[PDB]
Amino acid sequence: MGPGFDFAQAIMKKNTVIARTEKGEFTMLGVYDRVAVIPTHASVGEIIYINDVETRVLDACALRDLTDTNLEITIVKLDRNQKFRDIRHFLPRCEDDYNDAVLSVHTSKFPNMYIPVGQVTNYGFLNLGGTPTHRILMYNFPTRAGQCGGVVTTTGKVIGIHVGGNGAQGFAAMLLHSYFTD
Ligand SMILES: COC(=O)[C@@H]1CC[C@H](C)N1C(C)=O
Repeated sequence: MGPGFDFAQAIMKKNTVIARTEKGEFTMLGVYDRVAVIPTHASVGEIIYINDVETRVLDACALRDLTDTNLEITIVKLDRNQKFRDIRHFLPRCEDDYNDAVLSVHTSKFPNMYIPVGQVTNYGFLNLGGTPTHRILMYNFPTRAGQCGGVVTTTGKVIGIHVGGNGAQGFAAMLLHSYFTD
């Protein structure tokens, strides 16, 4: 409907796949080469389905900060025959607050879904399903089951992936440029 949705759509059309694990179907953001991200609660194994195709996982790393606190981001390298468009230049370098964000989801349950979530707070610490978690972003939208792995963007930045909610607020794990230096 406007330039926020324009940037979100451009990321969804080229940089997402549908990932299926034993824990469900997730929006999965491709970042560069064969490297993608997914919420750590997806429990990625040796094999994952990518757009309903059996795919070997070459590497998977559940990120934690230097205090050994969960960040809820798993970086996956996929044995896929095709690279993602490199979007690392759209990742923030530092923890920050944002205005006017969009959460975008693409699964069998929610195809081509875009939600204007508004203001995003650097929330920091969250007890996420009983797990102490750092670098959480918060937005005042009642997100539901099905949206995990959804991409959070502003105009010109990819800032996080949706990892949970409490019925009134939604929560995303930050994406930082320093996670994807090669
Ligand atoms: C992921 O967005 C893109 O590919 C570029 C980045 C700059 C501009 C917003 N844009 C659009 C809407 O085509």
